[PDB]
Amino acid sequence: GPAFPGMGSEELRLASFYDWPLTAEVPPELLAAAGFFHTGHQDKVRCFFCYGGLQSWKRGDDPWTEHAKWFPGCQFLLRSKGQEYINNIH
Ligand SMILES: [Zn+2]
Repeated sequence: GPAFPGMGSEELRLASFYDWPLTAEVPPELLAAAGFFHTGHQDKVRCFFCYGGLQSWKRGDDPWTEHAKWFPGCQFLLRSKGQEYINNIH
């Protein structure tokens, strides 16, 4: 199951970005959709399912792409985006 089942709701994940410092650069909507919630006040996020943590976001980074790049074994990623998507990023 998920590492953090309490953050399984996309809407709850989205709410966590109320204090996101990079709104124009990396949209909260895309982050939440990609399984990520905001951890702290800076630019750190974690996936609710695999608990993979990402920081140092650059402008235009794509949350799904980053999810697949760094945590290709995540089952939420697989279920959401499929194996072909993951393979093509790798
Ligand atoms: Zn994940």
